[PDB]
Amino acid sequence: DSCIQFTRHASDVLLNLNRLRSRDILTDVVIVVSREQFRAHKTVLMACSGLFYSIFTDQLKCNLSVINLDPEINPEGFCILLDFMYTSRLNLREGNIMAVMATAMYLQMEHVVDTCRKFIKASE
Amino acid sequence: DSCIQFTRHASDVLLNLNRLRSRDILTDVVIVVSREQFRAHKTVLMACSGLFYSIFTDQLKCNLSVINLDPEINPEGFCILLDFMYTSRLNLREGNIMAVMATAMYLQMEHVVDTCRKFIKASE
Amino acid sequence: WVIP
Amino acid sequence: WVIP
Ligand SMILES: N#Cc1c(Cl)ncnc1Nc1ccc2c(c1)CC(=O)N2
Ligand SMILES: N#Cc1c(Cl)ncnc1Nc1ccc2c(c1)CC(=O)N2
Ligand SMILES: [Cl-]
Ligand SMILES: [Cl-]
Ligand SMILES: [Cl-]
Ligand SMILES: [Cl-]
Repeated sequence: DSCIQFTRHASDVLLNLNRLRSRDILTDVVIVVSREQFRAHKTVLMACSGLFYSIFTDQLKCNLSVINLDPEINPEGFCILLDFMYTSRLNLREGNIMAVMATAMYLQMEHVVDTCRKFIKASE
Repeated sequence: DSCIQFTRHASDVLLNLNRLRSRDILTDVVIVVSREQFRAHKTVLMACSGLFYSIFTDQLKCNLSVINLDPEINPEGFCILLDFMYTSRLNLREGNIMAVMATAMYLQMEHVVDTCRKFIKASE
Repeated sequence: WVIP
Repeated sequence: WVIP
């Protein structure tokens, strides 16, 4: 086509989706990770994670308002990844890298798994 | 913070949101523009438009599944802007610029209004 | 705005 | 990935 493109559009959409999340506006699911609960938008979760894409395209699970993650999943690891989904920013630290990588593998977030593997290989 | 950032993340999220829209997955509103209907995600509309942000933060209108736009709004103009919201790409042409600009003013999409004004000024 |  |  002969379209023009607004460079900052995708980033501005994501910033607003994060603002809606922070204010709990039109959030439609709560992700339970052991004792912790995280409110989010199903569409953002699906757009970022192979696991959530699978879950919310399922004819029964698409209608659930609560999703319980595997008890082995670390809440901090999930929190870091949820923040990444809504911001493009990953808070990767020596103290959380193993939990972040395990959570990204479970959530099927290939680019996160890739940078975790690379940061681990550099420290060995 | 000491975060790392994935450059293509925002663009990849938007591409997936557009894929969900095309497959009518978790769309939660229909925008009626005279004889035409457009299915979309309330959160994407709010993240792109001052008008939709106002509408879906309203305590009564947030729950509506159908939103009827002003009868003066051109369906093609709306279609072009809806595509822009989900892609960052604006199909701006001599034959549609007036309708696109009028629709962007109504929807409160300042960056679109700005490029329309500039393209019009260049042709006079 | 750019030509993509 | 970059340093933002
Ligand atoms: N929502 C949506 C969606 C759609 Cl519509 N099409 C294709 N992928 C989608 N999302 C999704 C699927 C697999 C993975 C990710 C996201 C990130 C990753 O590492 N794996
Ligand atoms: N959703 C959301 C949202 C939030 Cl949470 N905060 C601030 N603006 C939001 N969206 C919104 C408001 C005003 C305008 C636009 C988008 C584009 C434009 O030209 N005007
Ligand atoms: Cl439920
Ligand atoms: Cl990823
Ligand atoms: Cl309704
Ligand atoms: Cl805009």
